[PDB]
Amino acid sequence: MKGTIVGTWIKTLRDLYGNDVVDESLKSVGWEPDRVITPLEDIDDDEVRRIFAKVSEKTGKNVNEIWREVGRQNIKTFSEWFPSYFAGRRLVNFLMMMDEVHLQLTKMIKGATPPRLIAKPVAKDAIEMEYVSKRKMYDYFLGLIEGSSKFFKEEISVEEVERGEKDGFSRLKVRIKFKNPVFEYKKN
Ligand code: HEM
Repeated sequence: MKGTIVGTWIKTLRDLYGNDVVDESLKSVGWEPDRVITPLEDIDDDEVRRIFAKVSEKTGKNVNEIWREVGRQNIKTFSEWFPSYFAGRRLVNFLMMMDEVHLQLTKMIKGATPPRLIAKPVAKDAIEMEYVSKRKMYDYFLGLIEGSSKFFKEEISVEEVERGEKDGFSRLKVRIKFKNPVFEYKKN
């Protein structure tokens, strides 16, 4: 996982659960007191998994619940640490940009396997977004969408279309419907 993104999770975990939980959890995987992660650094996925496992053990919360709350709260962290991706954008623009953003931010990681997040308009007031990744981080994905709606103050409904796993890739396709129309028909 891209290191500075793991950085946002650590910060979001402190917001949710406190510095003691997080400090103890980072201690258990040997992290310096207290490390600053560089933009080129990759952090091993299994190290992330062990950090979150320690948070689960100390808080008593299931790891999937933690990932969901982290996704919900990490949009705010992103707005602080990566503010250029926000900057007056509308929610639908933000969501439809995510696939390209994740390709850009992992371009110079070796064996980079960013999630794919392709969104396509399906109605004047709706997009379909399909998560595709070997990591199967459904709760984080769904939590980011919910946090995105709160942050942009645009009400959405999220309905699952389908999910699957083939050849190690997990897929989750959701239909995001906006209360207000966000698209118009134009001649192709
Ligand atoms: C400014 C906002 C965001 C930035 C800068 C950002 C960037 C990133 C980066 C660089 C990664 C690591 C990928 C890797 O190392 O392979 C990541 C993880 C992830 N991102 Fe985002 N992201 C943002 C918002 C979102 C949103 C809105 C969604 C979904 C709707 C999303 C879905 C995910 C998921 C599910 C992962 C976990 C990795 C996986 O499942 O394979 N992210 N993010």
